[PDB]
Amino acid sequence: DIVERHLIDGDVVLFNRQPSLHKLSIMAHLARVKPHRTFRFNECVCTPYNADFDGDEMNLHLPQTEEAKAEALVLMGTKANLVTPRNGEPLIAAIQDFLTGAYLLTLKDTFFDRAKACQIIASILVGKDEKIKVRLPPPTILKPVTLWTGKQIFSVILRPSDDNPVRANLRTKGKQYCGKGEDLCANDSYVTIQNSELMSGSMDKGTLGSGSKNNIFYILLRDWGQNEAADAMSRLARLAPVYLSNRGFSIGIGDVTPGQGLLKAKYELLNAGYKKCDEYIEALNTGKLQQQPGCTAEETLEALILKELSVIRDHAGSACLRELDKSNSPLTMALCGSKGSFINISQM
Amino acid sequence: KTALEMVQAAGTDRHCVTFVLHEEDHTLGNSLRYMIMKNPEVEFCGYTTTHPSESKINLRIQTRGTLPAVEPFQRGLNELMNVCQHVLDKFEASIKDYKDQKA
Amino acid sequence: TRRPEIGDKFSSRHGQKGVCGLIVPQEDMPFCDSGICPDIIMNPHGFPSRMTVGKLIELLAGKAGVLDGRFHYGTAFGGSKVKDVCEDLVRHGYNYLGKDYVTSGITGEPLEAYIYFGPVYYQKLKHMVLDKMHARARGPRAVLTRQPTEGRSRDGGLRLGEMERDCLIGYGASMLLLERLMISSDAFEVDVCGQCG
Amino acid sequence: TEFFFHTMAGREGLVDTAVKTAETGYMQRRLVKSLEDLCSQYDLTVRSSTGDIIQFIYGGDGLDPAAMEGKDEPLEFKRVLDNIKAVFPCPSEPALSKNELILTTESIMKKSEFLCCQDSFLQEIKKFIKGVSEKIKKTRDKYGINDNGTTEPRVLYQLDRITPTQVEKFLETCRDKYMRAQMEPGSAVGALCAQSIGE
Amino acid sequence: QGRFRGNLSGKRVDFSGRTVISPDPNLRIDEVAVPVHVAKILTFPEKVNK
Amino acid sequence: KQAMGTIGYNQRNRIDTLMYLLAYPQKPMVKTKTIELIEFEKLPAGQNA
Amino acid sequence: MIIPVRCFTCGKIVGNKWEAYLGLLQAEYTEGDALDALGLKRYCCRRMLLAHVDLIEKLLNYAPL
Amino acid sequence: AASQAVEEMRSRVVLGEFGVRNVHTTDFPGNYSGYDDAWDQDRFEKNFRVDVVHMDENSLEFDMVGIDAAIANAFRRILLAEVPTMAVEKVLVYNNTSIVQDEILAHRLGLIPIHADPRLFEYRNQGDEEGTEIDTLQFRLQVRCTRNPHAAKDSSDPNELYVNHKVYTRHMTWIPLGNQADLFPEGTIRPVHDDILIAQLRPGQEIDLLMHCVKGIGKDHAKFSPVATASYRLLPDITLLEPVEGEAAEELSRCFSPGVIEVQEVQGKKVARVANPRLDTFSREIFRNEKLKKVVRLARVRDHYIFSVESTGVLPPDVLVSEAIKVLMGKCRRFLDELDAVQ
Amino acid sequence: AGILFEDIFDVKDIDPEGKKFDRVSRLHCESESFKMDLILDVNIQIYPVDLGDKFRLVIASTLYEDGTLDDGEYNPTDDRPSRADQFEYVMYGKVYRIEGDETSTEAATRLSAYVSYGGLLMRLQGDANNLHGFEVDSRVYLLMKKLA
RNA sequence: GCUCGCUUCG
Ligand SMILES: Nc1ncnc2c1ncn2[C@@H]1O[C@H](COP(=O)(O)OP(=O)(O)OP(=O)(O)O)C[C@H]1O
Ligand SMILES: [Mg+2]
Ligand SMILES: [Zn+2]
Ligand SMILES: [Zn+2]
Repeated sequence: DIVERHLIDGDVVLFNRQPSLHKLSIMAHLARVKPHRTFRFNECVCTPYNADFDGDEMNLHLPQTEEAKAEALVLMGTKANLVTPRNGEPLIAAIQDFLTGAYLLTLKDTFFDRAKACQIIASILVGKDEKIKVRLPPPTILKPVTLWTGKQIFSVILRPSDDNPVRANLRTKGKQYCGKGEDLCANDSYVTIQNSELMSGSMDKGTLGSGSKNNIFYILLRDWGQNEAADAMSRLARLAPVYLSNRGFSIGIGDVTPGQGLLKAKYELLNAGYKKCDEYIEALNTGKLQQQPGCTAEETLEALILKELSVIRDHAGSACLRELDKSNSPLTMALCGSKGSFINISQM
Repeated sequence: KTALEMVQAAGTDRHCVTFVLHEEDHTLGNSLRYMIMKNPEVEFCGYTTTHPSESKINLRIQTRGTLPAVEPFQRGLNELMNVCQHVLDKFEASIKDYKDQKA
Repeated sequence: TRRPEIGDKFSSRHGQKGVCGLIVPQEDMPFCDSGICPDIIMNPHGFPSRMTVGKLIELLAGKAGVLDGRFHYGTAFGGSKVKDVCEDLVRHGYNYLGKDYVTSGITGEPLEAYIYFGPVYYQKLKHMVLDKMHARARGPRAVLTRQPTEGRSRDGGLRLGEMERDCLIGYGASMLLLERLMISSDAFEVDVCGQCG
Repeated sequence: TEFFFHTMAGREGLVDTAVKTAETGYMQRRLVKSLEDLCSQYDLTVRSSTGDIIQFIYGGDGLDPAAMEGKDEPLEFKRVLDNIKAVFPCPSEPALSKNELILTTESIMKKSEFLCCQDSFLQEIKKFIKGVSEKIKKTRDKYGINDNGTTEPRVLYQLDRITPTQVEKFLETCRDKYMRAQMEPGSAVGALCAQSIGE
Repeated sequence: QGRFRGNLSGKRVDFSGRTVISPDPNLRIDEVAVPVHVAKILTFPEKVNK
Repeated sequence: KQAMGTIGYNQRNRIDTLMYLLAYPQKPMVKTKTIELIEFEKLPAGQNA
Repeated sequence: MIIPVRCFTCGKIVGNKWEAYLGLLQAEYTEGDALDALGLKRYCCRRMLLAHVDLIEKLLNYAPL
Repeated sequence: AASQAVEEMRSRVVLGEFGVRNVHTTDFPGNYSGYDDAWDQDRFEKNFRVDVVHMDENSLEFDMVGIDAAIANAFRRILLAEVPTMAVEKVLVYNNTSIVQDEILAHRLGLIPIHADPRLFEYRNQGDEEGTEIDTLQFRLQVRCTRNPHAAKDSSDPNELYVNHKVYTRHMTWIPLGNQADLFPEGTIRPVHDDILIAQLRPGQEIDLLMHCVKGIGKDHAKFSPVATASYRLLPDITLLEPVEGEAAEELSRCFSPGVIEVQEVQGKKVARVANPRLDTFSREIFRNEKLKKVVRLARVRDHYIFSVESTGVLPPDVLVSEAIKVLMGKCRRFLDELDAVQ
Repeated sequence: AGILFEDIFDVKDIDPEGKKFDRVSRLHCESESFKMDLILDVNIQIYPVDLGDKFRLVIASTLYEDGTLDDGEYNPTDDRPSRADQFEYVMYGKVYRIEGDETSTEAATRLSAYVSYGGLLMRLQGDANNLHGFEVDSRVYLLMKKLA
């Protein structure tokens, strides 16, 4: 007999955004019923769907055949499509509020006592992670005070239990890498992980984002299968928000206000640029101006004025970046690459 | 049906236990976490919320030696109850002497 | 009479359209020294990419105004300057930058970074999840082509467009494509003569 | 004036995106309608719907672009070697010299399971092995390390430490990754190409 | 809106829904949350076996 | 252009095919001079939170 | 339309302090000193009373009656 | 030295220019070498104390010394949500001709607090909409607005033209059920403020309704919250690294709260000192003055929490704190009984 | 004794690239007995240091002086006579890199050990004879005690 | 119910 049962937990269900650019715009997931009225999914899968949670309406299809259900779960599984077929780069990766949280967590300033570290570790012990041992790592500093660094807490995500065969290893350069330290950068931007343990460096978009290769989740996918990468991503998505909320991350009007030295430098640069532009205008209008090759005199003047304005812009941006102090929320989000960049900071 | 115990695996190891507590929130979870973390025989204590929609919390206790991890739970509960009784008595006494000295 | 829930669209008078992601209780909300808990918690990450400093200036001016009982002006190419609202904040005993000492409601411990609190004029939009939620059973079909209808008022089903078919082809799921486009949409049994065709 | 210019630039960007949406939609439709017929057969030859062969082998080599770890290369031998050294550090086995490394590599590569592998990948493996052997030789010549294994400072053996177990693990891992990165027959390669060009 | 493009290559189907999305990090990457109201409407035919 | 709020003083006797009203509308604290010119503060379409 | 009874953020009873506030507006008190005299220390109640528009009488002017 | 830094980390919470440091509670066994932070009931009972500094109607302020942030937050959250009270839930309407919507009217009536003692009632069982004498209360509200028979010719103000045009909550009449009239004396069951404006009427319009109120907690809905603002803050302790005198000392009086820093003329010159650090709100305005940044050290005491509880008037706040502690004790006892039943 | 290395160092610089981190500093130190350079990340908030400070540093395989290498798990609550009683600043890390010196093209005798104490970097560079016993993927204890 | 137009939504 045929029974038209309700949609229950475990049913393979297609989930799609109607504007489709690549094949990853539609994926087969596992349905879990919730009392609310919206389609909820992990934000790490937002990059394939290209969603932004500002009113997006998405479609949800239910196959009516066991063969179709199995084909959807196998071929269009979320764990089996972590990389795009265009260039092999992983699309399902960490996103905003996950890159910044992991970056602030893996900073060298982080030092957690036993209670806070235990809480942050237990924040992920839900679902299938309820049947594994915690494996609290040994503390780094113990004689003056027993403190657990944030890097060990982040590495716990990679290898939660003792019986977990995950042994992650990675050696790459970060966004703010100097180029000469070679794992001894003053900014500590050289990512080095041995045996699923973050030995050096701070996490950012270059290592946790969906930009290109050398991603830790990509390494886990290519070395230990899809399930381990999915579990690591779930642990990250369950750990980073908890620490980000318990620590506090806010932006204010004082985070974007200019300094006195910045104002003086901007004034001097504007004066110099305006003087040089007036000199160029006077040279072109009255007299002979050096004509650049491949263009006329007017185009030469346009190029020179654009060059001077760009000089003013970049010098003001460098002055603002130098005068800015650390822990600045725009600068912090620009360093980790979660959102924004130095150009937006200089403009604002 | 409110508080249920769960062993770490099928081996039924008493060192690592998980207590699932129903119709609770961060209040009692954090209070019991603080009251049992001071127990020297507790290696790992940690409470978490499964999902904000449902009202349940999961606490996990891992001891040092061969403690069943249920005795520290009862110890922390009794210590929290004693602390609550003491603070209640102290607050009542303070309010009473304030009312006395005010008049 | 409808109450805001998960899925309702909200605006903040600065193009920062958003959807209610979670409804936390009052005790879970962080609190300041005065005991004020925020109604709306917005993501800071939306600021750097969009450079909405005007929102911060509006928040500061509104905080200064509700402190001194005034209505500040956000007039284009003018309005109240930042120095005036900063002086109004420092006069009333609050921080001159809006950031205030806040203790976490969950753990009961103070946050390492100050939180930017202030009154913001949020406006609710007509786009509701209750009106946009749609589910389609077998339902009715069209007379000309025996396929589900189009609109929700007509109780229609979703349309697997050409690009969805392209994605299903790229995945190689032949059986799923067959079930979607033939079995579940316009399946029929005709009688064909093997002699004349 | 600055606000007006900024609004002009914003409207220019908006109209550019508005035109781009429709243009790329039409281009994607055309590309998919043209390329949807190709498929990877079981004989490693990409053929059309009518049976005509488009390529005797996809991409000249037959590797999956989705499983491409390197920059248009199947494996990054340096990262794979580092991972093999880190995951399986054998402390009870002595280090290998250049000659011993070359000998064990030539002995392992001549097995039956490596015959079905492509010749280009084997040549790349040989090149990487020769490079790492030259590096080990340069290190041992700089620090005077003797291949007999009787040097007094044993920490000198930790500079470039390699054991035959790690060599076998590295070679087997490379072979398995190359075998699992090939084009699985039956894949709609044409539709994937159309989508990866249109997006 | 012709037969080939509107009724043959791409056509409307039943047993489908459309809803606004909201974030939820407590779910796995291969899982998606479905409302109870839509789940009661979209049905799956299961065959009775042993 | 899609903001929800009061329409006018006769919004109760008015019968339209679709109308959205706010329970407790509040005038903005940071109001532009254009708002005072168009008398938007008499008919707000949002709340200060 | 009408003054809400409870404050949105804190929850202090504010509906009973509306008409008296209007009296303070009928008197010579300004906005700030009136809000201070009403007992609203935190700025949330000040925003609730100050930013509220009294639209109930405008609607009653259109009531059937 | 190192010991001073350890003590500052384990006892004080320092507020920097850009961020706060030493915010996590760390006094736990094994975290510190030279400190035995193991639990001791005797030391806790010795060090802990409660001192009320202000107590009036619907307002309480008291300092607790020796308690931790976890128990303080637990008490605050129990007071905010887990303290049960009485509030309007069911609204039966008979010919509501008011302009105010029926649902909006019911929502406004639900937010009106009730002076009834919640401890004398019980939770209504699942269903049972009829209600019983034990677990419900009835409030009748019947207001018929009509024109004033005697008024001036103009009568521009609505007060002179119409009567009962503003339906205040004082029109609510408690209707006893069963023996509630004998148990509760007259005047006890009534609206708290008695001046809340429910709606405004016009002649011809009438508002007739009955309100069924049942016991409930603030977690289910905010209308059951007894406290308007129940919060706690760490006690500040401003310290001066170096003696500040002269006119700059006056700047201190202008940098911090007016009532914390006091200037005195010990030798004819003004020198500033901390008078009452309680009044300071930590506006962090001292960081603006460049010279005065390195002369002060703003800090918060970790084990000293000033609780401020402003209630809605349902019951005095001391009884509210007592009931919160009793609810926490009841949760602990329920979990202990469950654990004993398991074993 | 599981002491792998022991030497007295003097600090020559505190932050050559500026005050990057509030709690951690990158101290550069030179030894007196040998020409052993040390680039070490230290926590100044709990263990403050100065430019002219001189301290004895010991890298040991185990924290127990009796030779018991049983370090499966560390219990801070356990009280017993250990090596950390004789020192003030004890860290726990793993020697994650051994790199030969590349400045000397020929006849090089200098090596460097990179150890990661939970992300805190320590490069100990010098003669390979002093670095005897250092192996990759080996967990060690650092013990630093300031001298007069 | 068919068609067309406007309008919004991402
Ligand atoms: N005509 C369209 N065709 C396809 N997709 C569309 C169309 N209009 C909107 N969308 C959807 O909305 C998204 C467009 O957002 P995007 O342009 O990236 O940000 P935005 O609208 O510029 O926001 P900001 O102005 O940057 O704040 C991407 C796409 O899936
Ligand atoms: Mg969108
Ligand atoms: Zn025929
Ligand atoms: Zn308020």
